[PDB]
Amino acid sequence: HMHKKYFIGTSILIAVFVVIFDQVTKYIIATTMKIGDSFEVIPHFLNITSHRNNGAAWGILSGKMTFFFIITIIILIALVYFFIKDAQYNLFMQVAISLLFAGALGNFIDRVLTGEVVDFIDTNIFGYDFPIFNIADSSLTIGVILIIIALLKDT
Amino acid sequence: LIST
Ligand SMILES: CCCCCCCC/C=C\CCCCCCCC(=O)OC[C@H](O)CO
Ligand SMILES: [Zn+2]
Repeated sequence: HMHKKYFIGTSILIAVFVVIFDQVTKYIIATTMKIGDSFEVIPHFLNITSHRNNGAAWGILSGKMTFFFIITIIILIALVYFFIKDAQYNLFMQVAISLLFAGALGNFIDRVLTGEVVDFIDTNIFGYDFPIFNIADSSLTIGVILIIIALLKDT
Repeated sequence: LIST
């Protein structure tokens, strides 16, 4: 029963726990497997398929890591500013912003260090040809679902 | 933000 202006204690350790598990899982796949290897988790529906993502879906681009770099930082700053200005007394949105912040930072570390992103989650639950993603992608998607539910107020 |  705590009603605070900014739930900084809950928001940060949510971001802490997400980044830790994203970076750890990414690192476990990098050191136990080779690119292209795959082992099953839940048969016929979830595999751990080692992949690396460097934006090759967009085709030829002069420098995209720099553009991803500028994009991620601009959005990371806006999330903090969103957190302060319009997320007051609203734990639900502050959690969502944290999920958005943590999911962006987790991938941000991958690109800054290696110039790539470790992708290992390979499922057929969302149909096939759905790309291999990771925890940082999952936190972002969940954070978008929550704000879409938060955007579905006044309607 | 996302991997790609
Ligand atoms: C394998 C991919 C799926 C796993 C990766 C998902 C990434 C983490 C997402 C959500 C963390 C859980 C949501 C954080 C829990 C909310 C805790 C909270 O808001 O506080 C509760 C409070 O007691 C209420 O009043
Ligand atoms: Zn109360």
